[PDB]
Amino acid sequence: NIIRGWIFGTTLDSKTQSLLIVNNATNVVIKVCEFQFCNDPFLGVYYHK
Amino acid sequence: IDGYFKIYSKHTPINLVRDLPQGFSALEPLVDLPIGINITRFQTLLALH
Amino acid sequence: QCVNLTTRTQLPPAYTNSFTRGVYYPDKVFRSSVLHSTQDLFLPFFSNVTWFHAIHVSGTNGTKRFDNPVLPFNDGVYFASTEKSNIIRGWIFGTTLDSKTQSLLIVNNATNVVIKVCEFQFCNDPFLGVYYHKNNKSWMESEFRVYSSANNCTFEYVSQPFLMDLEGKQGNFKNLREFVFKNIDGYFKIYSKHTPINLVRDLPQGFSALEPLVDLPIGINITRFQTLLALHRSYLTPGDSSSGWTAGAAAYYVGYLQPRTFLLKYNENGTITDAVDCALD
Amino acid sequence: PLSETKCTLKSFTVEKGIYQTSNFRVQPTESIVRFPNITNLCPFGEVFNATRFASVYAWNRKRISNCVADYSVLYNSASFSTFKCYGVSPTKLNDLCFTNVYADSFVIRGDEVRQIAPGQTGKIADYNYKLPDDFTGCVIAWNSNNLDSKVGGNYNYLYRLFRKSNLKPFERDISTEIYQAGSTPCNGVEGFNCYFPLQSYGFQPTNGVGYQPYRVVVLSFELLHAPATVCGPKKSTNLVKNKCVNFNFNGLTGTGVLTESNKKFLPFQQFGRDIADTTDAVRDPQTLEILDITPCSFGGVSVITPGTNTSNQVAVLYQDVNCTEVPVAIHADQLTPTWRVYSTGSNVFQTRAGCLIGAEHVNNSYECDIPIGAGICASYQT
Amino acid sequence: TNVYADSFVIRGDEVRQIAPGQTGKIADYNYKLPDDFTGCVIAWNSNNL
Amino acid sequence: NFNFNGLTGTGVLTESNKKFLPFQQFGRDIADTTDAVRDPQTLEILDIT
Amino acid sequence: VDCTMYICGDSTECSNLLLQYGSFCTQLNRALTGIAVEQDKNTQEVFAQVKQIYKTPPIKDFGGFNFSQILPDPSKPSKRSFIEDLLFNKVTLADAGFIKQYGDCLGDIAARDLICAQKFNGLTVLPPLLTDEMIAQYTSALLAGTITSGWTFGAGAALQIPFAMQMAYRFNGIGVTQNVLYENQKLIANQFNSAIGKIQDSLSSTASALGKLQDVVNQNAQALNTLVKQLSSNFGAISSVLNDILSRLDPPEAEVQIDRLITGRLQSLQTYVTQQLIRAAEIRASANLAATKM
Amino acid sequence: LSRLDPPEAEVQIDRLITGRLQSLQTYVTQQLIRAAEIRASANLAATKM
Amino acid sequence: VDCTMYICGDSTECSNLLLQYGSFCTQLNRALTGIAVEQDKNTQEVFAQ
Ligand SMILES: *[C@@H]1O[C@H](CO[C@@H]2O[C@@H](C)[C@@H](O)[C@@H](O)[C@@H]2O)[C@@H](O[C@@H]2O[C@H](CO)[C@@H](O[C@@H]3O[C@H](CO)[C@@H](O)[C@H](O)[C@@H]3O)[C@H](O)[C@H]2NC(C)=O)[C@H](O)[C@H]1NC(C)=O
Ligand SMILES: *[C@@H]1O[C@H](CO[C@@H]2O[C@@H](C)[C@@H](O)[C@@H](O)[C@@H]2O)[C@@H](O[C@@H]2O[C@H](CO)[C@@H](O)[C@H](O)[C@H]2NC(C)=O)[C@H](O)[C@H]1NC(C)=O
Ligand SMILES: *[C@@H]1O[C@H](CO)[C@@H](O[C@@H]2O[C@H](CO)[C@@H](O)[C@H](O)[C@H]2NC(C)=O)[C@H](O)[C@H]1NC(C)=O
Ligand SMILES: *[C@@H]1O[C@H](CO)[C@@H](O[C@@H]2O[C@H](CO)[C@@H](O)[C@H](O)[C@H]2NC(C)=O)[C@H](O)[C@H]1NC(C)=O
Ligand SMILES: *[C@@H]1O[C@H](CO)[C@@H](O[C@@H]2O[C@H](CO)[C@@H](O)[C@H](O)[C@H]2NC(C)=O)[C@H](O)[C@H]1NC(C)=O
Ligand SMILES: *[C@@H]1O[C@H](CO)[C@@H](O[C@@H]2O[C@H](CO)[C@@H](O)[C@H](O)[C@H]2NC(C)=O)[C@H](O)[C@H]1NC(C)=O
Ligand SMILES: *[C@@H]1O[C@H](CO)[C@@H](O[C@@H]2O[C@H](CO)[C@@H](O)[C@H](O)[C@H]2NC(C)=O)[C@H](O)[C@H]1NC(C)=O
Ligand SMILES: *[C@@H]1O[C@H](CO)[C@@H](O[C@@H]2O[C@H](CO)[C@@H](O)[C@H](O)[C@H]2NC(C)=O)[C@H](O)[C@H]1NC(C)=O
Ligand SMILES: *[C@@H]1O[C@H](CO)[C@@H](O[C@@H]2O[C@H](CO)[C@@H](O)[C@H](O)[C@H]2NC(C)=O)[C@H](O)[C@H]1NC(C)=O
Ligand SMILES: *[C@@H]1O[C@H](CO)[C@@H](O[C@@H]2O[C@H](CO)[C@@H](O)[C@H](O)[C@H]2NC(C)=O)[C@H](O)[C@H]1NC(C)=O
Ligand SMILES: *[C@@H]1O[C@H](CO)[C@@H](O[C@@H]2O[C@H](CO)[C@@H](O)[C@H](O)[C@H]2NC(C)=O)[C@H](O)[C@H]1NC(C)=O
Ligand SMILES: *[C@@H]1O[C@H](CO)[C@@H](O)[C@H](O)[C@H]1NC(C)=O
Ligand SMILES: *[C@@H]1O[C@H](CO)[C@@H](O)[C@H](O)[C@H]1NC(C)=O
Repeated sequence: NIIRGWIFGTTLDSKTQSLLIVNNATNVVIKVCEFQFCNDPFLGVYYHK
Repeated sequence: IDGYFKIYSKHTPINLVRDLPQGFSALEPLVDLPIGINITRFQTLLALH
Repeated sequence: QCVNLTTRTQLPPAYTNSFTRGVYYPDKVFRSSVLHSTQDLFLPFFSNVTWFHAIHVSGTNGTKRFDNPVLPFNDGVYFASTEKSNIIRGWIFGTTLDSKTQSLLIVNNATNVVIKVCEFQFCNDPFLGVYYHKNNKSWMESEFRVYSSANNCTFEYVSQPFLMDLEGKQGNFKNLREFVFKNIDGYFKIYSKHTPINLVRDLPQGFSALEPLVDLPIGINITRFQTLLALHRSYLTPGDSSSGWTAGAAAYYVGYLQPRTFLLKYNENGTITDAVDCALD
Repeated sequence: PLSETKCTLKSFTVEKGIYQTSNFRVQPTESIVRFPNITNLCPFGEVFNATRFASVYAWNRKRISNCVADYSVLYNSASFSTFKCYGVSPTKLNDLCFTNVYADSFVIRGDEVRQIAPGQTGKIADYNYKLPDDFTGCVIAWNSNNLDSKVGGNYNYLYRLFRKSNLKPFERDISTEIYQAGSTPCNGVEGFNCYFPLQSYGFQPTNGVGYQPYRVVVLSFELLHAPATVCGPKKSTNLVKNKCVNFNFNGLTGTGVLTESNKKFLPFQQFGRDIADTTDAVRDPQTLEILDITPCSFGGVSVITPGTNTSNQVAVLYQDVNCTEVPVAIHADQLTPTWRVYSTGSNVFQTRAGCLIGAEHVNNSYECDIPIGAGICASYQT
Repeated sequence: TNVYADSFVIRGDEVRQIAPGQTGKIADYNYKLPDDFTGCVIAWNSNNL
Repeated sequence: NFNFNGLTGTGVLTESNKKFLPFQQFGRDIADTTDAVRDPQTLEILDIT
Repeated sequence: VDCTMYICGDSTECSNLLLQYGSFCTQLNRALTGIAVEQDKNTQEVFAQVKQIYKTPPIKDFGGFNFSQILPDPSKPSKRSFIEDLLFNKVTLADAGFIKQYGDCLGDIAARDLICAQKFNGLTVLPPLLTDEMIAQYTSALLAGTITSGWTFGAGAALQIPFAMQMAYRFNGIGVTQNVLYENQKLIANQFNSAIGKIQDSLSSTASALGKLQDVVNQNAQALNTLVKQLSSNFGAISSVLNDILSRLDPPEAEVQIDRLITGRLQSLQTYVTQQLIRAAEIRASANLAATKM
Repeated sequence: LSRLDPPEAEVQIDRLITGRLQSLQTYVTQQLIRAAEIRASANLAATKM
Repeated sequence: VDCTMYICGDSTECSNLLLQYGSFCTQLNRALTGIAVEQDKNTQEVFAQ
């Protein structure tokens, strides 16, 4: 369960609306917003020990 | 297409080691999202360990 | 209250070939990709099955027969039926099938399933039935004439409410209902499988194994049993309670179990796909 | 059948011979109407009595489901000057179910109402809101001149004037990136050849008609190809099996004989199609049973005719009827059906060519005349 | 031939409902033309009468 | 080491692809030794090596 | 063809509109009828040449010759010869000598059964006037005629002639002296008897020789299957289904869509009939030669 | 295609497609008729050979 | 005959519309093929005796 989502859009930047689809722990969220995306976006799991 | 972001899908069990399996199946309609946006490019979202 | 049906045409029994039917999963164990040798009471392969052809409603010289005889239980019973309209609904298992001792009554009636063990005073010619027609096209069930009385009831089980399809149909048989009934050391064990069919005349040739279904903790002596069928009654077939009826579209088969050893074939998913009757030849 | 032959041949006289006639047909006797278990009325109030409409610049899209499209509820107090349906004749709305239904909502200027239609051009058609070439829905609009108007002007209503390209159907774009013109680089600052892309409307109560605000509702939907969650006000009936009937299944009409099927429709498939794209099975909307639909008409008929200038008696051959009185079962509700013949007479003869009714049969043999088929011929005798 | 003139007063928004094939409270409950109407329709704004 | 509903033993537990019927709690290999179990809290199938 | 059913099967509005293209629906029927008439006449010209139906003689002593695999086998329920059973068993017909009942299509099967599907669209098949048994009687008669009288069974009263003499005369006809037959009578009979067995064995082994007959059958089946498949075409219409048109459109709009489909369906039928007529001319030519050769 | 939008162009295209197909159907039909005649000639020629 | 080229030679929009009566385009070629095959057989029957 590593591949969790996609970003679909024009420039994938804050200038216009774009579509973000993410399967995160416990839910699925879909939004269309003027997102200020990270150049190197990611999700992640850390806790152990 | 024409205001909709159409997504088709299928989930199939595999036991492969290296690459896309050879085989055939057809994907089901799943969903039609009424989102009026211009998608020119996209980005894949992965989780880190 | 019960009534003897007096319009039955007197016809002979039929007999058929059991082929490879009557096989069931020997235990609650997952096995796969293996051939396994076991021993139990099974319907022998290619055995002599009595065919209770029971759809004789046809003809000018009508052959109407509603066949619900008492048959021996022996060492266990193989039962199977083919139907299109939910006619074969139950069984009576017991000693004399009379009020002198406790016996087991299993009936699938409209909206529920009831199992009881009682000192039942059974009817010599028990039946269930559906009558209502004309004012609206829905069929409605109202008759239950299996026993006149009962007492000393134990093991009372009632299932949950549901709806039942009562309408009679034309065309082929649609539902194959295969069962194995055994009475061992306090338990009445019932195995079953429900398979879609599209046959016209007799038990289909083929193979499947029945699943465990249930173990009923009923300490009774079953020596014989009787099959319970529903009647079709309507405005179209006038008469009093002994004559104003027709047979419905269903028929059944009875075979007997014998001790045998088998080689059973479990495929990669643990499904029994084949078998060898070691005593067949 | 003899008169049918006379009509075909445009004559009151038919020569001795064999004539073909129309296939044996029966008529339907009752109609079956089936709709999904929808108890609610559609949100006509929310759609037409909204406190606010979006500007055309950034129009809204409401999803509609699990309701009755009883359009007549608007007859008491709504009034629409503008109305046009594209994918359906409006007189059919009450017999249909609708699916994948959405209502677009916005305000435009009155002279711009004409630009909503597909195939139109202009600043709204090109930069604010567009319908596809093959739009299958219907458009409603009205003159809200006492709602969306303000004495000093209503500046809450906006439209796009500039874009570098045209919109595609059903797109929205809320970008305020400043429009650059004339190959004159601009860093987001209004000025020579640099414009804020949006402009406001006036909509004062004192303006003439072309400048009054209008509310536009666009109903976008599909018909007959998917399960529906929205349907008209027609009431259902009970369903009758193994009879020749008329029917309406979620707006899909036709006639035929409904029989139980063994086809397994996927959860999203409401209707099927045969090898030549004709519906041959449906999923019932109240109980998800699959029924096959078989036509009522079938077989064939031919008529054995002596010259009509000699006798008006004919014999009739049925191509799909055996006529052999084979014993059959008694259905508890139904009476044993008859042969699909027009009439059963005093003389019924069965052959490989089909059963023949009305000709006497003999065990003799003779020279052929008026050939029937499969070894059989006939003649007129005293 | 067989010439008749029908005559009535309606609300201006309802003028469009006169044509055959239209629906609405006038088209459905007050006055309707046939699918195969062979005539001609005239209307005007009597706002001072 | 382990105890699965009273059935004890030792070994390495790995995820399996065996499909137990709803009434089968334990399986057996070709020489009648348990080689897979259905976990009692979550119905996962584990192979025992 | 029920030219109404092919176009407006079970559709009232379509049916009334279709009344306008009247004499044309009838004209197609006349053309097909003419073909049907010729098919029985062709059969009659080839086989029903002699009205004297001779029984196979009780005497099988046709010199040293056998002919038993040519002559009808009296022990069979059929009136066919051994070779004829092979010819009949090898050519595949969709069915023969059987009538499908309406109730037989009341199931899923109607969509898989091409005969049923064709009937529901107005396409039917007419039975032949002469049956296999009658044809077998005609071939039987011709064989009895030629085995006993040979040339003289026709053009006058049949005259019995000893078989060896019949062949002697046939040899004289070729121009081979009669002396050869008598001197080599056993050789000739053995070569013949062997040759017939070889044909029968050849027939049992390879059915490809019958491909011409199989093709006639297949071509008619294909033409009818084509008419069914063509029903799916829109022809400029929104949909090829009358019910979709009727459900969504009012009369004046439905009429346009209906006319587009009616024209298209008519083109399919007109094309069909034309092809059947062309094929009919070709089968007649073959039949005429076959009758001539008989 | 240049002057009309798709839905209007479709009408014009359907007229031409129908037309062209009718022309091809005429062609094929005439070739089939001629083919029957050439076969007859060939059969006669073969007989004479 | 390339029945597509004859109708929609080098034209995409036309070509897509032409796909609806597709079986017909195929049947025209089948008929022509039958003629073409017979033409070689005619030659063989006349000369290759
Ligand atoms: C069309 O579907 C039927 C029915 O199958 C059921 O419904 C389908 C729509 C799917 O949802 C299926 O997942 C579902 O089971 C198919 O008939 C069935 O085929 C299977 C094999 O794939 C048969 O299983 C066999 O069972 C015997 C006895 O246990 C074993 O010995 C065999 O090794 C094998 O496991 C199954 O019995 C059969 N069902 C019936 C009632 O006969 C059908 O094959 C399918 N058609 C196509 C083209 O896929
Ligand atoms: C027409 O009817 C005869 C009569 O037979 C009965 O009715 C048939 C429809 C069928 O149901 C038979 O089983 C009934 O006995 C048919 O002749 C029968 O043919 C079948 C098939 O070969 C054979 O099994 C029966 O024994 C035959 N019965 C008798 C007494 O002849 C005939 O085939 C029917 N023709 C049709 C339907 O085309
Ligand atoms: C996965 O996404 C969901 C949905 O966005 C997160 O849950 C939401 O958390 C916000 C916190 O401000 C609440 O206001 C929402 O009501 C919550 N939504 C639901 C459906 O519960 C969830 O926390 C995210 N997962 C992780 C691991 O962070
Ligand atoms: C059906 O008929 C049988 C007789 O053939 C009935 O059996 C008898 O019933 C009476 C009571 O009415 C008893 O006194 C006899 O001892 C019974 N005889 C036998 C041999 O059992 C039977 O009761 C009838 N059943 C119904 C429902 O009418
Ligand atoms: C089918 O059997 C059920 C169970 O015996 C019948 O329902 C019972 O009716 C009695 C009436 O005295 C109630 O006391 C029980 O509580 C009911 N049980 C349940 C589970 O509801 C039912 O009426 C029978 N069906 C028909 C058609 O008569
Ligand atoms: C169909 O009609 C029958 C006949 O009226 C209804 O069954 C009757 O129900 C009443 C109680 O309301 C009983 O007193 C009668 O004895 C019943 N009739 C018979 C013949 O037993 C039946 O409920 C109706 N069904 C539907 C779905 O409306
Ligand atoms: C089975 O039921 C019978 C009733 O048919 C029981 O008979 C009892 O007999 C005594 C005799 O002294 C009476 O005082 C009781 O009143 C009777 N009971 C009833 C309910 O009538 C018999 O005891 C019961 N047996 C068992 C094991 O329960
Ligand atoms: C839209 O709003 C109007 C009011 O502006 C509603 O019409 C009123 O309905 C009530 C009954 O609920 C009547 O007593 C009033 O007389 C009506 N007012 C007028 C001016 O006619 C109308 O029903 C609402 N429409 C919808 C679909 O909710
Ligand atoms: C969808 O986005 C693309 C990519 O940005 C747009 O295409 C560009 O448009 C700009 C002008 O705004 C031109 O300068 C670029 O040269 C175009 N690039 C390409 C590859 O064509 C496209 O116009 C947008 N579509 C809509 C409807 O806005
Ligand atoms: C013609 O040839 C057949 C064989 O092809 C001869 O009949 C066979 O005789 C043997 C005797 O042992 C039988 O076993 C075969 O079954 C017979 N076959 C057939 C088809 O009948 C026949 O006698 C010969 N007749 C003449 C006149 O020569
Ligand atoms: C003509 O050739 C045939 C063979 O093609 C000769 O007949 C065969 O002779 C052999 C001699 O060993 C026999 O075993 C075969 O049984 C004969 N066949 C038949 C059908 O009889 C024949 O003798 C030659 N004739 C002349 C005049 O030369
Ligand atoms: C079963 O036994 C009876 C004994 O009367 C016999 O007549 C019948 O043929 C047998 N049937 C089979 C299927 O062996
Ligand atoms: C929906 O089902 C109920 C029974 O649960 C029935 O009474 C009602 O009439 C059905 N509905 C509609 C919308 O017709």
